[PDB]
Amino acid sequence: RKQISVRGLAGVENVTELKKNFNRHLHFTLVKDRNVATPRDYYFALAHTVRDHLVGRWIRTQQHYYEKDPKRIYYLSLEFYMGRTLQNTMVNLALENACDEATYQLGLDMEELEEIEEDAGLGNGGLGRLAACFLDSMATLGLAAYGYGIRYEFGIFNQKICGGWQMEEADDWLRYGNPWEKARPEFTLPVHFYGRVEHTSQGAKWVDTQVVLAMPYDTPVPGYRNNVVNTMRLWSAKAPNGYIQAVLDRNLAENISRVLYPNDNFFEGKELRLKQEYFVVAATLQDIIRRFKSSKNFDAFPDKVAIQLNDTHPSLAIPELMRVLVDLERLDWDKAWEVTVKTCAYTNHTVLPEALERWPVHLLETLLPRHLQIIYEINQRFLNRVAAAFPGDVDRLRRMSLVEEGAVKRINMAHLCIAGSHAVNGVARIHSEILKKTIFKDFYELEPHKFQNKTNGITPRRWLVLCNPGLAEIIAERIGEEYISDLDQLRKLLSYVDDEAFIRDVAKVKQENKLKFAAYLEREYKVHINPNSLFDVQVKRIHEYKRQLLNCLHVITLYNRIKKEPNKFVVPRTVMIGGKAAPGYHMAKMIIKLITAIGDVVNHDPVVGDRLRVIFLENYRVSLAEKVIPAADLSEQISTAGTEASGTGNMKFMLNGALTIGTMDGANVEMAEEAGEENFFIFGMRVEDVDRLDQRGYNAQEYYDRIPELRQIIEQLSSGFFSPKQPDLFKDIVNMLMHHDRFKVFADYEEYVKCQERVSALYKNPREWTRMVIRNIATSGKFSSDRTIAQYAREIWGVEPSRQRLP
Amino acid sequence: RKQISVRGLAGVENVTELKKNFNRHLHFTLVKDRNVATPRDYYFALAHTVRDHLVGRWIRTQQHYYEKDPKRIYYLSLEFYMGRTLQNTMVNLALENACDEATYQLGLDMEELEEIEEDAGLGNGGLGRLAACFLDSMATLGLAAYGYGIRYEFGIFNQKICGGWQMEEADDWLRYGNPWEKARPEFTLPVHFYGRVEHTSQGAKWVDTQVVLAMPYDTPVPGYRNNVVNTMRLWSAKAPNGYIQAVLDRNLAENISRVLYPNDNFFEGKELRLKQEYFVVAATLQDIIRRFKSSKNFDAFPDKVAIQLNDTHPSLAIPELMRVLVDLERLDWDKAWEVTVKTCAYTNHTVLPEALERWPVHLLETLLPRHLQIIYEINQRFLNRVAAAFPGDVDRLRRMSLVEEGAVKRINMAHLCIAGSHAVNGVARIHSEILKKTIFKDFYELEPHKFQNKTNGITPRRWLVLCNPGLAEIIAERIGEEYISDLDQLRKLLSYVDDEAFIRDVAKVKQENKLKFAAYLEREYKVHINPNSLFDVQVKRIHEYKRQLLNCLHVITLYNRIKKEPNKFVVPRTVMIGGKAAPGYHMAKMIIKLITAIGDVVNHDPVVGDRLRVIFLENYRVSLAEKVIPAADLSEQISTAGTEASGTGNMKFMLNGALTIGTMDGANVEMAEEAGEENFFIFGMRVEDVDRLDQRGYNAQEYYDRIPELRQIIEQLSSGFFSPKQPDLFKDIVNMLMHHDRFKVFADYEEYVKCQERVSALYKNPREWTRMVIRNIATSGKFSSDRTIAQYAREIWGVEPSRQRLP
Ligand SMILES: O=C(Cn1cc(-c2ccccc2)nn1)N[C@@H]1O[C@H](CO)[C@@H](O)[C@H](O)[C@H]1O
Ligand SMILES: O=C(Cn1cc(-c2ccccc2)nn1)N[C@@H]1O[C@H](CO)[C@@H](O)[C@H](O)[C@H]1O
Repeated sequence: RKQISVRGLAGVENVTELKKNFNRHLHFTLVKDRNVATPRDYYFALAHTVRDHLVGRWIRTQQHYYEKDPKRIYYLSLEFYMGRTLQNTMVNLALENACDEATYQLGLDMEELEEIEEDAGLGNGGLGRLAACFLDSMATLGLAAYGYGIRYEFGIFNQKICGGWQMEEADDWLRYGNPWEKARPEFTLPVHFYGRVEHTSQGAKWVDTQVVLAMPYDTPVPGYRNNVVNTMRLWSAKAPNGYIQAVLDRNLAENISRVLYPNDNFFEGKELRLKQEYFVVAATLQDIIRRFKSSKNFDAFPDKVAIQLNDTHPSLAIPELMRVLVDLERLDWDKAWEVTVKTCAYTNHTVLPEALERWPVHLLETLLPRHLQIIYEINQRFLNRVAAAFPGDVDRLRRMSLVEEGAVKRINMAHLCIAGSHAVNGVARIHSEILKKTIFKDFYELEPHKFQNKTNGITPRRWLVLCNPGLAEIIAERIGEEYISDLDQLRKLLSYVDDEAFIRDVAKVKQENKLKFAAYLEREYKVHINPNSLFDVQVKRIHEYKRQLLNCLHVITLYNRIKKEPNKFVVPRTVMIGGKAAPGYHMAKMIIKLITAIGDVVNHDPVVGDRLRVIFLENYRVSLAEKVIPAADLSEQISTAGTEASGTGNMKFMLNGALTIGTMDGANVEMAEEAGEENFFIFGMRVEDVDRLDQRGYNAQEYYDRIPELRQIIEQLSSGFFSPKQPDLFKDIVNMLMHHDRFKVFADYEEYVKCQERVSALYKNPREWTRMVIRNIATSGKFSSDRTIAQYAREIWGVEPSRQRLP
Repeated sequence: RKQISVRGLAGVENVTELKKNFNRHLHFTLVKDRNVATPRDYYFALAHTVRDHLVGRWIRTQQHYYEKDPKRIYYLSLEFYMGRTLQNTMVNLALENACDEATYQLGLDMEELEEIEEDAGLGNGGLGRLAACFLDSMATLGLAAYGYGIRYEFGIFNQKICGGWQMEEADDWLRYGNPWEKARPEFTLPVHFYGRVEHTSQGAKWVDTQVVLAMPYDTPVPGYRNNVVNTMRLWSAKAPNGYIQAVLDRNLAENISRVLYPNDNFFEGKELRLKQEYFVVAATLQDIIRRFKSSKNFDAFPDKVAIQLNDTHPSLAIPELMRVLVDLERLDWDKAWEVTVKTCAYTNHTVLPEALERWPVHLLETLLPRHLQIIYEINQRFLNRVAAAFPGDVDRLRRMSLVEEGAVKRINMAHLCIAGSHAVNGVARIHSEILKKTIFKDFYELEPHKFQNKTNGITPRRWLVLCNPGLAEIIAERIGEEYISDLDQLRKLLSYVDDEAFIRDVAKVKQENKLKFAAYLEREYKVHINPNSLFDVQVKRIHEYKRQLLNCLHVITLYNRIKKEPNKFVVPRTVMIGGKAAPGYHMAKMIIKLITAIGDVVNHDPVVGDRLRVIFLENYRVSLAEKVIPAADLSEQISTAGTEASGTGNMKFMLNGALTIGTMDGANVEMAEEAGEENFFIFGMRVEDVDRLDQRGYNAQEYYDRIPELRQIIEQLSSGFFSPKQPDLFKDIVNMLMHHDRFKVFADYEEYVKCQERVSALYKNPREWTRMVIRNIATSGKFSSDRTIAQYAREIWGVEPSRQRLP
């Protein structure tokens, strides 16, 4: 526990100080003594104590940026999936062992206290989590970086499983307060909505607007042991400065920051979402302009400011910057545009067309009339450039236009982003290539230099040192601690593929993690899992494209094969699937019910017993990912080739000693390249094969007709085998698979099942399983978000990263 | 400044500690250094520093009550008009001079910092302020007392005067946080609404309810230098534990604690108000029951619990207690009722019938069906007692019933309170007598021993030591400091009526206070007032019964007399009127406009100049009362005899060296009794004269016809003299005065004007003015809230007060 060297030193005076300040906070902050104090009181006492250690560095870091005046990086995102903060802060400040000892001496278990903290679940999945990893890496690389978002009162809903169905409950994460954030009501700024434009003698004027105030809350972002503490600034909506009804109606403006939209696909043009997006953009850009003016005329703006757009969600930053520069700063259009493009860069996070933001022009006209005017002018000038570059190419003009012309006229926000950014990047090599080749081919041909790749990454602090200290320790024992912020050093572990001690230790750590996770499920849910089974894990948001359904088909295959040949040995498995479904995505909710329904049959068949178990992991979130990923043996990354832009869960599993079964999709391709394909369980159609199927038409019936085992499963689903009380329950799933499957589940069924057999074959050989694991861990280095951020810095932002310590 | 001995000692180590902790909070709490720190940052740094000094005593006091197990006093109120907390805390902890020196050494003006704090304006006027004074006195008298109310997000509206009219703005008092309160989310309790009653085998069951959570926030209440720190617990509404709409709809439940109802007359049966009232009652009584059970079977409940009902607002405590005891604790009705009556006592705060709470039975049935059932049963049994005591007296039964029988059937909450309380008190001798004589005569005849008087009081901490340290000091110089919590010792000052030094000092202090207030108005409003004028002040909520209009008639009289005889010397006056009008009270809003309109003419007449000024004091509130009252020469207390139940502003003025012009109404009668009528400017109808006018009918025309000077004023108002741009502006005021005046303004006009002449006559003689002032200050002792609370304790609660210090 405390013997772990990567967790730092428990200095005698440090431990003494920590205990004293713990007791001080219990007394003065929590207003309790030890007679009435609860575990929650103790968590908060520790949280305040740890937070105090950030303050000096936080003040000094921000003063340093004022003095040194580096180029500032502004990372704009509607989501920051931060998770818990206590352990991360202790890790980054080298205080973990000291706090562990301090709390131990006070008679407390720090790990029990850690479990009290709510996730800051201010994101849906990978995109939100990427922002969080990025904040961490930017601080570790000494960048003058600022995360800007919205402080949702309610993050992603807490998922309850009831009768085998998902139920949503409000994520009241601020119930007991947030000890990390600092409210800054003094720095509140006005955001404007609705109104109209007056074009006068001075120029355009946005008048008769309704005001919503944006109150910032600043959260410290510690770099890894470099004394850097950057800031995440999140804006909270506040009403501006019968009688009773009027006071109650303040809620309407304040609803802007009430809740995170829980849909992570199928764009719905909700006005409240558009208000949220402008809210972040308007308040953030005021901060940016203010800081620019208080630094040392707008010619130098792009030299001192970078705005990174996390998806198209903050794309309004482009017309907002133009609005400020033209209408308020009185710059000519051309200069303002030069500045805007050099300031802004855009990161694209998916190719699925239903995820794209296309706002009706009527909505923009009503809510943001000046922005619509500016967008139209941007479009006219941009299309003039297209017309000059490709004379007579009229369809190209139609395809490239920011304006989409259908029954409802809409603004394509991706097109706006490309036009208004000096850099556009995809999030894995395959994804960035498809952007240039198909999705934004017209844009690539116009401005090829704009288009970049920045393969995603994950922070090895949260995703190794925090969640898997046992693995972090056995690595450090061989190669020292430098890898923690220089993950490419993991390649040194290839020297240990034949090392008996290391092979033993890798396997020991995995078993320890599996025991711990089993203990978690027993403690929290009274669910018993076989610790001597292969932990087969698919955790990620529930999506047709991610193909949890393909996993389901395999699980039933395993079950049916057992029933056909009960005497035949099979490698025992615990198949775990978890993830949230978007509230209004019928198929996703049906998929969750199918997983639980499969479990209802499999988990109670006496012929099967502990040889096969199927469990749905409830409420998958960052804190749960930190528990389950280090316990995983097999990582399910089985999206239809061409659909997962990158993935990041894939990287977490690789770093944590799981082997991967996956398609050649997103960053899976680069992961297999790094490790060697011989060390990955790659199966299924490549993008080229998917396209060939699309060319001739996907007929699911053909696979049904040719595969007896698939036929059996579909008939079980149709006849009510997995829902005897409601035989037609899964008719919609069957219908979709048979007739309306965009993601070709049946087409990868045979290769998936065969590939899974090879997984089982290798697991039967513990030594060779572990050796292949070593080959994976050792080559996961590329997938550090430090590498990713270093690339953003050098290739887009024009800043040089530095691991150099502050005093 | 620091020379003032009543403000305590600036101990060298204390000053050193304070500076250190000030700097510590600036760094760790506010996360600022001195380079960017604002005056607000400095206020909060001081606030946290001072608050830290309360913590030990707060914990020890509450532990002491657990150990000693005294009878607990629960003061239930929908209003706690607390004002600011910083200075009060310093005064009660003897830290004022020490903090003053500490901040001075840091280069700060503590008084400038004090002005940063928002009033906790969680009350409308006298009733809310009485609760606040009561909390202070109960802590000073060492009572195990708990204030229980609602934590309104918005207190009484901030008043703006625009174009001479009142405008309401939301009182966002929590904008920058509240450094005094401690949120206690761990002690959150469920409150139930709506639903229905199931009468089963166990008994009645309240089922199918909607839940609203009540989250307590505890605020320290320091006694005067006795190491006692009691608690004010205020409940905050929290929602219980499409998708987006559902999350937004959490606002509806949370609206219960959103805003204080700003009407202090004309009862409006708003459901939201009824929810607020039950909210406080239900959550509070759960706390009471819990503490009772954790102390040492319900036979001892009234020995360990007192519930004081501040008006009928928390009257639901009566049926709620019965509900808990009968439905949940399974006591028989009779025993539960014995317990309830012995536990509960009711304080009545007015005789004006439109102020009485009469809830429609339909509303109670829908919102609180079990409570309505219980009320009906209470009524049946109570009326059985009436019928047994007064056989055949059928009208008495009708008059006494809790049920009122009109077109809409209603529950009379005052009747419920009397029936369910062992004590009922009025708030001044005249008021308590009229309760027994007329208003509740039937109830007095049934249970004469129930009926009591508890003449109101004010705390001499807030209302002398804090607001008028200069006066507190010259008093202490002669009689020591004991008077501060033993105000009857002010009688010793009668020995100084001929003392040249004291006469000089009293007058000097008043002049200093007048200069300070003049400096306040100049600084904050650029309004210049003549410092060598008599400060004639009427501050209180705007009401017809309080007769700001009578003041207006006199002001115009003064103006008209000047214009008739410009050469004739008159004592220069600054007539100040301030107070808020209820948003939907047309006449009150018209009255404010009349005051400003009179000012518009008077203040700009070159013939008048500085001889007469009329100003409307904007946003009258506790903090402003602390500024203006010590500067006042003349206190206007001119309610129609029989209408003001007590008044408390009257007492504040008396304590602070103003002479009183007033009717024989409320506590004015006792104030004049204490000082001698020769030392008060008493005028107008007595209650008996008002009744005689009522008997024959009030004809305002008769006064108009007989008084040329009144006639002139009414014609000025009617013809548009005070509104030339809108001649008919004051037609409604004229119409009411002439034809619909419930409060007989004209009937007291002549005596008021003549009495005012005598005020001016005395002011011309500085020595005799000051000698009469001494006679007032010296006899204000009875009107300490310590005296009032000592009476509540001994005569109602059955507890003995104690000025004894804690370790
Ligand atoms: O989440 C997204 C894109 N997205 C789409 C939406 C969305 C939100 C509302 C409606 C419709 C779509 N929110 N986020 N992309 C994911 O980004 C990760 C980080 O780059 C990648 O690793 C994943 O492959 C990708 O699916
Ligand atoms: O404020 C009240 C009574 N009251 C009535 C209401 C009310 C609230 C809503 C609608 C109608 C009436 N709120 N409070 N009474 C005042 O109590 C003071 C303290 O006892 C006395 O000094 C005043 O004389 C009395 O007017």
